[PDB]
Amino acid sequence: TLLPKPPEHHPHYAFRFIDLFAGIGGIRRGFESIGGQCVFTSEWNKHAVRTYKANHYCDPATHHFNEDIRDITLSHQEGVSDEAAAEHIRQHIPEHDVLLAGFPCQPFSLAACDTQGTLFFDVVRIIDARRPAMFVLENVKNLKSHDKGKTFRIIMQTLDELGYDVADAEDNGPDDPKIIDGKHFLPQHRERIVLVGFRRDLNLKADFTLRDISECFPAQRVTLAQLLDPMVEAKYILTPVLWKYLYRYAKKYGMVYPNNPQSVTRTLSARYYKDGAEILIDRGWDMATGEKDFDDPLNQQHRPRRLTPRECARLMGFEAPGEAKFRIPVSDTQAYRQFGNSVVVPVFAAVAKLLEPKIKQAVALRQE
Repeated sequence: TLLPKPPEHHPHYAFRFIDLFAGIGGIRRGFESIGGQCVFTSEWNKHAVRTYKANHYCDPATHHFNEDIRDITLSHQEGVSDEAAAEHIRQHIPEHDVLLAGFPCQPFSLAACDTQGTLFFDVVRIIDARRPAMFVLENVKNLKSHDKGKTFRIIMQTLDELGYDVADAEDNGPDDPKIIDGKHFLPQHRERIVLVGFRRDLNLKADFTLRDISECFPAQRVTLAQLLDPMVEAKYILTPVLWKYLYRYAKKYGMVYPNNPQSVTRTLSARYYKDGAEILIDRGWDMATGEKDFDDPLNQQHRPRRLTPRECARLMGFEAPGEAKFRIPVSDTQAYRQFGNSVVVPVFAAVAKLLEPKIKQAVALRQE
């Protein structure tokens, strides 16, 4: 069928990992690519879960799903001590070598109790309960400046107190290696912060730094044009009414010209579903004629278009140039939301590459 298929090295895997707030599998794809086995996944969005399952091999004998992480950590339940919560977590989440989480950005309004009331607390409770050798957390580019630096400070203190060393923890200047831009791999602007932790007692970090991420860049970055399909359906062209709205608005959208091989799109946002405004593909519009007379019949044959879901899946790294392997079982609007909420896959394939030898050390340590 169209059911996802196991990798070549199945049923023998190099390491085990879990996948928290997984969305549609972005971080997971990097780690699979070095032989990892996902043994647990957590994601609240049902449409996202649908896409995830159509695209990743999930054997119910060695893997399971959770929707609401609190049902496992019991963080919304009083009278449950830390140790009983920990024991309950271990019933649902198996031992793993690497923990992956894209938690969202929340203030610690209640300020390991400074973090209560946020998903980060659920993440930290799971880390305590299962002591993975390594973790990788993913978050907004401006984590350091959020809520006047309170949020980042608390996050870094809590990670340190768990007994983890975070990669490049002491470099928080304007050059922070923790901030990684997807634009070095794919033609889209997209900075995110990446927190890679190593359990201190394994003494694994050694000389690891994210500065080395540059060694993973492609010699030649694929251009935007190469990510585009030849014929696109008519529905992706903007309606007369929306184009004029957007165009007037900009006089008191981000256009991309694909014939310019250097062009880099704006971030594909969660907002993208609304109109496509941030990334419009030019189709021969003549700016002089539009300013001369906006409804000109020939010029009106050349309104810009939206990206298609297939083109979003390429721009995030879920799908190769010229290919159509990524199954999109949701409406266009649902696909735009999910792509605008993911991480850029090759960013995390690269982080996984820099980790692969460490993870091997870690597996070998515990196999003793």
